Amino acid sequence: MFDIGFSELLLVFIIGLVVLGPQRLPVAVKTVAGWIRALRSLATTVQNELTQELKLQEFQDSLKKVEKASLTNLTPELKASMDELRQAAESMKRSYVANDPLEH
Repeated sequence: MFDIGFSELLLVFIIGLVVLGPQRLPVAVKTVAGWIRALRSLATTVQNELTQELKLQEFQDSLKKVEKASLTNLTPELKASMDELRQAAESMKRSYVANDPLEH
């Protein structure tokens, strides 16, 4: 937090080889970038493609299903929406299913 400029980079970049041994130095970047790029590419490939051409619904249902099962009681917003939908649906159903088809 003073300046550094690169000192830190060098040191660390050095201690990493002197500690982790140069025997398997590229093994770290290789492994990480291995599953990192594979997954990243796979996600974007299945999220920036059919996810908009055909798979534009599945993802929506998945995120919605989890959001509901995760917000069912983990947020005031939902409670408000459900409360309004319940009272509105119930009230209307009471004045409709019990105040319409019964008269005339």
